[PDB]
Amino acid sequence: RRPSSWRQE
Amino acid sequence: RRPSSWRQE
Amino acid sequence: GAMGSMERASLIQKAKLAEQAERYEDMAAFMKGAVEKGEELSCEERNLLSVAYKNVVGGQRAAWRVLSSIEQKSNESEEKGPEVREYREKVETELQGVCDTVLGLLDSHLIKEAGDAESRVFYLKMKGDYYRYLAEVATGDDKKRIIDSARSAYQEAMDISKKEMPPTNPIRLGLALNFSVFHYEIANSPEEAISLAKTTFDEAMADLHTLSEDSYKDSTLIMQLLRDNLTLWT
Amino acid sequence: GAMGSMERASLIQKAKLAEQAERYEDMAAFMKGAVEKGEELSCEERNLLSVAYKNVVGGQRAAWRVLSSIEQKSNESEEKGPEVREYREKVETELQGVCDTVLGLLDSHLIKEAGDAESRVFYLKMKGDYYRYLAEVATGDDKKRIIDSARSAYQEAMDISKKEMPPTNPIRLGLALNFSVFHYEIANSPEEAISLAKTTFDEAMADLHTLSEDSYKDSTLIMQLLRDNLTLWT
Ligand SMILES: *Cc1ccc(-n2ccnc2)c(Cl)c1
Ligand SMILES: *Cc1ccc(-n2ccnc2)c(Cl)c1
Ligand SMILES: [Ca+2]
Ligand SMILES: [Ca+2]
Ligand SMILES: [Ca+2]
Ligand SMILES: [Ca+2]
Ligand SMILES: [Ca+2]
Ligand SMILES: [Ca+2]
Ligand SMILES: [Ca+2]
Ligand SMILES: [Ca+2]
Ligand SMILES: [Cl-]
Ligand SMILES: [Cl-]
Repeated sequence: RRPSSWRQE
Repeated sequence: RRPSSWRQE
Repeated sequence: GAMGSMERASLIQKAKLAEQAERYEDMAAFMKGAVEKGEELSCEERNLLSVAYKNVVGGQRAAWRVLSSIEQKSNESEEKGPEVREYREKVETELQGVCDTVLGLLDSHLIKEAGDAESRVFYLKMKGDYYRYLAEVATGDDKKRIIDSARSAYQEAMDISKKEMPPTNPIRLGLALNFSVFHYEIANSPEEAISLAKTTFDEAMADLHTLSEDSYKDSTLIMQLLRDNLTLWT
Repeated sequence: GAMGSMERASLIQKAKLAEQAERYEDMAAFMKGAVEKGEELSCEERNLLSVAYKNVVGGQRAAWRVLSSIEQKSNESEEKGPEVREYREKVETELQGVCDTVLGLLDSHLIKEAGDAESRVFYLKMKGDYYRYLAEVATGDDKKRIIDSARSAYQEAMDISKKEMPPTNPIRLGLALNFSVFHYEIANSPEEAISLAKTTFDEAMADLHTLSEDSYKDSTLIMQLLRDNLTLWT
């Protein structure tokens, strides 16, 4: 339910 | 290669 | 300043070692020391600063969410006393202190010296992110102002990114992804979040043909995050 | 003592919250505060103390192993300067300090007040474990003495466990598992390690018929760790 913010590969 | 010492389930 | 006696290059080298060891608190302290040397940061050094603090604050946010959920269930319930609130407040104050530290590095003096679009957009995105993490825990007189500070930093970064960077640039993509999360989660603007994610994805799609194989991989990885949010939200 | 003003029960409650939040440093500081109240610990409280410190020192040991491996490869190589050694030494000194803190709680005064076999064996096993973690990083004049201190604590715990506990008791099993790791990794005694693991497994097997379903599950889980080591070592 929480969305994706930018994160490392 | 490192063995298992006691750890939580 | 704890790191004042260590050479800049040694702080950078130790931040890379701390990353390999998953010692993110140490990594952030090394990178704070490097910023405080007063010189501008290179691309790779900006990435080390961001990885360090995002991992420290990410662990804090995850812990705050566990504690906040327990506190809310306690408020539905047998009264356990003040401990859940006290400990949630402890973690919250720690998190706020880390966000204030990062914002302070950006204001003294990383943003004002950042003239190239890649550095200035990177730092303004970080400024939006750390005000967003402040907004996630904010409840008092300044909550609207914290949200506006995030919005204003993201908006300045967007304006520069649209004028100076291609639509596939990874920093431009990550900025748009995070501003779209801000709209959805913080500003109560899910339609703005969805519109921004869709327009960003489509404009990047149309520019992939200009890229090398390695740049294509970088851009498509972030595009997939935009699509994952669109799938969650629609 | 940082936690001196907090109630014992509030420190225990906060250690449980910190566990749920995966805040193991905080968990260990709460449990240190609880021990320093001076009362004996219950079974559940001993488990919270051990989980907290094993997770803190486990992260330190994992980081030390990454750094030690980089330092050894650097010593095979272009000279990177003193930073890898310095940072490995930093992590090592931190790890030693955490081990010294736990050993200090056991010596002041948990072991001397522990009269029941379950508590006394639990604490002596911890004493063996934290001297074992000291031995993993030890290189100087006291290395043999650190190894002997681990051996002596494990041996006293074994002697009590064999006289006072059934061969399936989970603390007796975990103690034998860890002493067998001590023999293999630290004391250069792989045959002693293998013998101890086999005899412990077989004597537990023979006593499973006395157990309830839940006690059977507890004992067989640890027996599987003994068998995993035997498979690795033979
Ligand atoms: C916020 C953000 C977005 C994109 C990247 N990046 C650069 C190259 N690949 C991905 C970073 Cl480092 C940070
Ligand atoms: C060292 C050790 C061994 C076994 C247990 N245990 C108790 C109940 N199930 C497993 C602990 Cl807590 C610690
Ligand atoms: Ca210098
Ligand atoms: Ca607060
Ligand atoms: Ca500049
Ligand atoms: Ca450009
Ligand atoms: Ca009291
Ligand atoms: Ca040393
Ligand atoms: Ca007693
Ligand atoms: Ca008994
Ligand atoms: Cl607290
Ligand atoms: Cl160091």
